Amino acid sequence: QISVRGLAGVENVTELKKNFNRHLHFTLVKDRNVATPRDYYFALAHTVRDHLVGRWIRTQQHYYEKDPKRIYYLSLEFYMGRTLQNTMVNLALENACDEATYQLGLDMEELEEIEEDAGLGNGGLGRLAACFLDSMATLGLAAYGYGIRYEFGIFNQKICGGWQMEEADDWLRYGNPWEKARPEFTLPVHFYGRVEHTSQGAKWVDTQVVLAMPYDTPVPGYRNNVVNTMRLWSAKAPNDFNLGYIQAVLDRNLAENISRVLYPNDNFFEGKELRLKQEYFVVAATLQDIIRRFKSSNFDAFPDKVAIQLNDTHPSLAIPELMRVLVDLERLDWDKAWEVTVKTCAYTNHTVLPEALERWPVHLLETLLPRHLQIIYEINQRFLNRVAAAFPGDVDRLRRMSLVEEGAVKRINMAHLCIAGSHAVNGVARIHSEILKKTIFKDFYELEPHKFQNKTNGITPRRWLVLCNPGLAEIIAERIGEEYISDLDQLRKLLSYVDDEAFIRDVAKVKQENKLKFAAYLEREYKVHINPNSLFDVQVKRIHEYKRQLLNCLHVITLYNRIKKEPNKFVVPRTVMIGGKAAPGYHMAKMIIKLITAIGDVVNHDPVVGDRLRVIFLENYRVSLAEKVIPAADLSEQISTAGTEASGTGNMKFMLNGALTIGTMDGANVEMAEEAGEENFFIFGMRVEDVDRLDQRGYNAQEYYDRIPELRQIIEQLSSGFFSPKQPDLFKDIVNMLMHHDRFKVFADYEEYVKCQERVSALYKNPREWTRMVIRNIATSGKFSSDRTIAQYAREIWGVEPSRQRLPA
Amino acid sequence: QISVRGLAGVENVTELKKNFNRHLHFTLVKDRNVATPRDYYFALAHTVRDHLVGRWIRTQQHYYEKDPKRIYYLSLEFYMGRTLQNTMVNLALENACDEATYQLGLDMEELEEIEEDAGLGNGGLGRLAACFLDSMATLGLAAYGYGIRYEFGIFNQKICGGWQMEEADDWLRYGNPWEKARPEFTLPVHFYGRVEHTSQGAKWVDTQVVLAMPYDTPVPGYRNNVVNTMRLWSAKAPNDFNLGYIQAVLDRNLAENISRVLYPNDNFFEGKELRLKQEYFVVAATLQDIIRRFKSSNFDAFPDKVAIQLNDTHPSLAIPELMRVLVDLERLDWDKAWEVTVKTCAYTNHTVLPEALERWPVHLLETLLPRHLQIIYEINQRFLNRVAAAFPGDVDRLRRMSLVEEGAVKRINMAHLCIAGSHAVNGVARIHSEILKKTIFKDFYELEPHKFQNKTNGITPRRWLVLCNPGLAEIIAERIGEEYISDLDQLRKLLSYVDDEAFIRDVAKVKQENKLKFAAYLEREYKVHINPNSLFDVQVKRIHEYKRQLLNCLHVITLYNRIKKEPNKFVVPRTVMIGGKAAPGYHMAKMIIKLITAIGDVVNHDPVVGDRLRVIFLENYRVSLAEKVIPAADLSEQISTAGTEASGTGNMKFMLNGALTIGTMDGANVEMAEEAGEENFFIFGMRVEDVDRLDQRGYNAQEYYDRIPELRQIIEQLSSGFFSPKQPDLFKDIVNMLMHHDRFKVFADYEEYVKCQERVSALYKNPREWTRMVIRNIATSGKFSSDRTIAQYAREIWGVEPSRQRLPA
Ligand SMILES: OC[C@H]1O[C@@H](c2csc(-c3ccc4ccccc4c3)n2)[C@H](O)[C@@H](O)[C@@H]1O
Ligand SMILES: OC[C@H]1O[C@@H](c2csc(-c3ccc4ccccc4c3)n2)[C@H](O)[C@@H](O)[C@@H]1O
Ligand SMILES: *Cc1c(COP(=O)(O)O)cnc(C)c1O
Ligand SMILES: *Cc1c(COP(=O)(O)O)cnc(C)c1O
Repeated sequence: QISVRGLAGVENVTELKKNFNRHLHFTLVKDRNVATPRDYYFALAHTVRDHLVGRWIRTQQHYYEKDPKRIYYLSLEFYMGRTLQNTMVNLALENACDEATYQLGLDMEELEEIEEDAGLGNGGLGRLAACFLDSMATLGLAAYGYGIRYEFGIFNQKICGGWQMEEADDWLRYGNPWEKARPEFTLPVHFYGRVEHTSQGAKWVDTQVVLAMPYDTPVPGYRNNVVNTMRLWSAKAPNDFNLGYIQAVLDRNLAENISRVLYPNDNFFEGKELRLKQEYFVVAATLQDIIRRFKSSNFDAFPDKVAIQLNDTHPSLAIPELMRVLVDLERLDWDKAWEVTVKTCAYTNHTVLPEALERWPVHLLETLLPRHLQIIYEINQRFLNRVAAAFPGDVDRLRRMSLVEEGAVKRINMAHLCIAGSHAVNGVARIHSEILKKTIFKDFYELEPHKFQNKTNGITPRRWLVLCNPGLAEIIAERIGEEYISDLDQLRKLLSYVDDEAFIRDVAKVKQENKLKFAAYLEREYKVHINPNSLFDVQVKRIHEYKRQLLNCLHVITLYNRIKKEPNKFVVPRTVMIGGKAAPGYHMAKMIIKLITAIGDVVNHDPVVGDRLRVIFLENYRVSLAEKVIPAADLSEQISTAGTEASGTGNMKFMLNGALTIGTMDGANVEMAEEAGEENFFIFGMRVEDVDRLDQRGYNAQEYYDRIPELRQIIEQLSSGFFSPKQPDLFKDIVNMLMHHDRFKVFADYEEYVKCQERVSALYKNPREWTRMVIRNIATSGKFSSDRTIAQYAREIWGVEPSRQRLPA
Repeated sequence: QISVRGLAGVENVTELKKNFNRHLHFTLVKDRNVATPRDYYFALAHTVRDHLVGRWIRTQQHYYEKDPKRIYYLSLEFYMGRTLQNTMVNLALENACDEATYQLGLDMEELEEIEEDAGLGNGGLGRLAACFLDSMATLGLAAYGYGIRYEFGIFNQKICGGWQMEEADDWLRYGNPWEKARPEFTLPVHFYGRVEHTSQGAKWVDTQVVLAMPYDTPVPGYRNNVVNTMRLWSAKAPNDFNLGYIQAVLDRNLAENISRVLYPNDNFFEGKELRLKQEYFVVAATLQDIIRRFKSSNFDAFPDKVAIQLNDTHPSLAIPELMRVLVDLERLDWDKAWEVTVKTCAYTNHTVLPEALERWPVHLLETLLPRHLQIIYEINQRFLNRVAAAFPGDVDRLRRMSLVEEGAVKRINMAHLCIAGSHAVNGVARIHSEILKKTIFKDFYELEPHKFQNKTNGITPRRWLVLCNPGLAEIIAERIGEEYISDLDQLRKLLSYVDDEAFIRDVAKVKQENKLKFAAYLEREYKVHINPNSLFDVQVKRIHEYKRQLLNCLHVITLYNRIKKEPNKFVVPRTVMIGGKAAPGYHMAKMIIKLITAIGDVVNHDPVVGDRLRVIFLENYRVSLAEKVIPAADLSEQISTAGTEASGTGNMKFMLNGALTIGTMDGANVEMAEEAGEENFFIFGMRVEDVDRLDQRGYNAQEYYDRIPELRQIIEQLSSGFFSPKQPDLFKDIVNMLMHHDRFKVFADYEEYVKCQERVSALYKNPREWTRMVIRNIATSGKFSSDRTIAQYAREIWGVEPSRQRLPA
């Protein structure tokens, strides 16, 4: 059908159809008269997986023969989403499979919707891991993703009476055809026990053993015939475990609970034992695997052969575990072991929010990991000895830089451990990396300036353009060819088409097509009726006070009050769509969802409003819903308080897919505005410097309430029960926080946000100038490819050269 | 190689080799340089499974078109063992697969040893279910086995310091290639709740829901192209289950515990809630499946279309569940529902031991299954109304026949429920069926004589001759052809070869070959050295007081004491092998294992004994060890106290495989001796009548101790610590039971057992007369085919005609 989906040759189609019917019979044990659409999906998944296998085996063999330096990406989260379409895209099989399924009287798009998301992540950090695996395979790096195979991923969100309800994400119920169990590479992980000091050094004894069973998932590069591995560990009890009889067998579940469920907190630390167990489990099993592979090629060459990247502090125990193995088991002396650890490990920091920083109570580590605590104390002593020698007399610096925090309960600062034990520390956007050097890690920067880098985040243009927006990919490919899909900088060639009438028409047509398709999706799957000629105002991301969905709520109520004030005046019609999950224990995030649905209940049923303003809560926001709504979006809301969003990656997905951005100078918004030009971006609100000035004199929200009549009216409506008639006080906690305890200064940005939103409506009234500004955004989105990000990690941290050369098929 | 293993045609071998390499690459994602023997086993298993699929789909389609009467075999136990060799035997693929694997430089026998036993049973009852599925497929019955997919089967037995240790049987660790998950046929099962009485009848409300997910395993018939289904249910929590958040997800394990583990008690009732849950779970899910299939063809025709066979009382709740569905959900009146239930259900009783009878406390049923208890009370009232009308004034009969037992705690007699609710009640050997009518069910027999039948147990000659003893199968097939494998009565043709020198030579040669192979197996796998020219004296079966492994221990010690008394006299050398598992909580059974190993420790290290007497405890006795040891056996020990072994099936396996039997007139021993002639059987000990006479005057063990010097010496040796030097009192519980609390009268049979064992040694000294007696046993074993048993169930209980006609391939 469309060129970027590849060829449908007669031989390929015949062969796919034959293998589809072979899997339906032999694999699924079904004839055509009893097959459900789910059987058809599985037959196709098995058929496409077959094309991966040769390339996967040859790629792993190629890395054994060439023995390049190996990259180990350690994350507690991989937000993969669906695998079927992505595999077809990267193997150029999409048109052939479309043709093959069509000739069997099946619709491939209907079969694609049956696949469960692998929702093994919360949001940005988990999805960044997924984008990275894709870029590492596309750039031909010998890279392995290592994580946990959670039985239950991020919970399914149901809205019930406008409230979030959580259901278990039973994503493995029907089987996962993409994974291969490797029970033969099962490894022991130890917990509890105690330390004996012998003549021959320290001994970790009387431990409980949990087994780590690996599951391998193929990660195909973009048409380069490279297939890398994501290895996820599953917890299994040993068979002597507890071994009255019946209860001992049932108690095996205590050990297997380690890999049962993903902690659903985004940017919030919860010091739970089960979470520390998950962290050690993935680190212990992964480091044994790394060392085993290294010995099958003296530890001086280890850092020439191994890079370990830490996705935040979640796998920070990699540093003490590497020391423990090298000192206790391999009998290297401390200093040599430490040289090897630092040259091997690099640390990516993802937030400055202090509630997100991992600070593990010492009593937890003492009980669960007594040897690691000893090694952490030793690391701290030697580290503070270097601080004292560099800053003699600066006793306050010693307290601030300690890995050990004094107070009510002694805690380990896992970020301090990562900086001490890593040769490189990076933030995830330039403003974030500058804030790390100026504020939270200023002391560490003064000691070791050379360690601190920036690696601005990115997204894979395979999932986030070719896969989710084939219509846009195609009209681009018509003018500048297909090379941009693995070289996104080539999108700059589109700036020479900004005054081309045909290209303007095509860009606007694809947007309209995407909006019609998404409006229909809403009607079928959720019986809701939206005007597809309205501006699609989209804020999708986890529900958090710092992301200021509440600021968006204040704008929506302002538009409502303006319409009711002057019902017969023209306003640009908008559909305001807000979606995202709240962490189950985050009361305020749960109240914000309820406010969004309560506003919708008033706004969507007011006959005076008409189809001029619709407010929709998008339920169960996840990777597969992002692929549908982002190509449909006109306006991207990136409205975090300046200094709180380390980078963001949603911002980039929308820029790539033909939405204009309204945003603060926060995270990667700053670099996006710089790439496109400030004149092609709806920037508003306090900069970082303005927020600091407000903090010095003190944030008084009352001042804004007293001076802005439009704002006072909204707050009185919230308080009085305008939006909750049956429960007049329902939103008293929201009003109370906004007036007295707002860390994120929602009122301070209100006036400038509303005024900037008027400029958006004004430009939307002029379709041609809207579309020309969109072209200027798409054309400058190239920097925000994860291929650029990963090439920067490869050259400046890992010391390996990316390659775009094909392996032989 | 040998004819009964089928043809190895060039095309077949080429095709198997091609599909083996296809599965190794595509299914296992392995090249030949990294493949382990386990990968090779899996490649072959997938290759053979491929040949099942066409026949499985066609057979299920044939039953849909022809709509025959359906047989539902309900059991809590299916003791399947390994599937690979059995599948090859029944598809005639064994020689082709032997050839195919040989040409790839692999040994198929080495690959077969990598398969885990499906140990989803305890012993005889579980293995009888497995033999039956094989016969039902071979006789072309539209039959379904329904059970529980236990995550953990019967525990692996380790011997540590001569003591039994249990380990979890993690049989699914590496995957089960034989099963197909059918998550689309998932069904809800209800527990707890309460009963509302409406105007429109009773309503079971406020229940907890567990899901039953079925796994289908193919059951191939013998070369008839029929493949029946074994459907096993797995427990899954619903996704709203408990749905703070983390703990709700972890608590899903409470519901999934239902299918976690097989209760490891053989002939012992334990009234545990989890066990009652397993019983209801398999019954509820199975009856919904049966009714669904029936509606996809008015309940008058239900018994013309459905037979439900109950494997003991374990699924007795099928009777109240069928009533509950028919009355509460389908709105039939009581009397019609009851007519349908009785005509559908038949009950097989397997024991007379009172500790084996299921008597569920009312408080358990009241809480877990309140509606079933109401229906059971109603059944009891109507049943006792029929008893009172037939036996007016006999108030004692009313108390004895009640489904409800009065006492400390009220209990439901599940056997009484099964007799009341079933059109047929059978025992499992003629003597057992006579004992049911004379003693434990005498009152039920007088009310409904027509219900009571015999169906003498049998074994499948596929697993138990062709598969485990190919050498014997072949020398038989040389003289009388292959037809006997599905018509075992044809073995009578062997009586005309009892004086043929060549056949005598071949029978003795196969036995010798089997003994050499098993002696080597002992050396490799367990570093033990046995004389293969000794008599192989084998007692293998679960460890139980009624099976009198202790009587065998007394004989072994008697031989030891006789050798030590007269060291320089000739005795027929014996290897005494005893094997079996004790239930983990059965103290006495655990002490007996320890006595066996303690005797071995004295006997096997006495230089005066030499290789004249060896005592071996065979560790981890299970179906795959039975396939090795039974063909190696000379003497089969079937030495249960008369009246305790309902049938036995080990007895039959040994008769078929060329061992002579030493046994009591118990269970099927009686019919085996009748088939072969008493002169070709080593019968000893009390008959049932003699045991009754001993009970009337009272069993005084002291009398035997006082009158038999050889016995007194053994008891003094046990007491004094001859067999436990470090712990002189180790066996005081054994001596104490034998002297004062022996329910099974071990001393009463001692003299006759030892004398009969001398007759065995005497006949073994004459190889030609030993082998002629063996031929008389093999030649008369035809009755003990499960094909005969299942044809008798089919004609006299289920009302269907068996068929030996092939489906088209
Ligand atoms: O770099 C990828 C994205 O990371 C997000 C980010 C920062 S901390 C965090 C996170 C995610 C999951 C967590 C689970 C347990 C404890 C702490 C956690 C912190 N996620 C940041 O908030 C985004 O700005 C950024 O784009
Ligand atoms: O008919 C098959 C065989 O059944 C055996 C037999 C009788 S009761 C029983 C059994 C097995 C497992 C059980 C689990 C829980 C509660 C009671 C149970 C009873 N097994 C009998 O003991 C054997 O004689 C007979 O050959
Ligand atoms: C990209 C993505 C995110 C991250 O979005 P931000 O706006 O950067 O917070 C979260 N969830 C999903 C499903 C995503 O695809
Ligand atoms: C046949 C069999 C049994 C039953 O043997 P009995 O001697 O009748 O108790 C028990 N276990 C296994 C493994 C069997 O194969």
